[PDB]
Amino acid sequence: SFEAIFGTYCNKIEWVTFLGTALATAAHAIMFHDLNKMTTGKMLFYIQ
Amino acid sequence: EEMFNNFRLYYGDDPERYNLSFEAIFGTYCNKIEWVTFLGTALATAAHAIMFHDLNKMTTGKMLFYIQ
Repeated sequence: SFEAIFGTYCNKIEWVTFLGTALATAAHAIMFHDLNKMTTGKMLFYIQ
Repeated sequence: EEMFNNFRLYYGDDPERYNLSFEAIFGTYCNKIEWVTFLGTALATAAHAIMFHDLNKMTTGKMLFYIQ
């Protein structure tokens, strides 16, 4: 005769995302694609 | 049906809000006691079985034998 012993997994969490938070109004989240390949990224500001 | 209900209810009818599962298997054993008949034993050829309905009227344990 054979019937095993059970245990309950849970799968209820909160599915928060960057764009559903209010920090995506602090920065616009640019998906680059070779950021592992990149050395540096600079902005140039020409200012009079 | 019992097996599909093990998959349906004993996993969880909703795969969300929980997931029922098992970890440890469980195999045990519950033997059935061997039916032994008195009247089907080798003991029964020592006996002459006679069964009554009730024993109230013919109570006195005299038994005559008219022996030729």
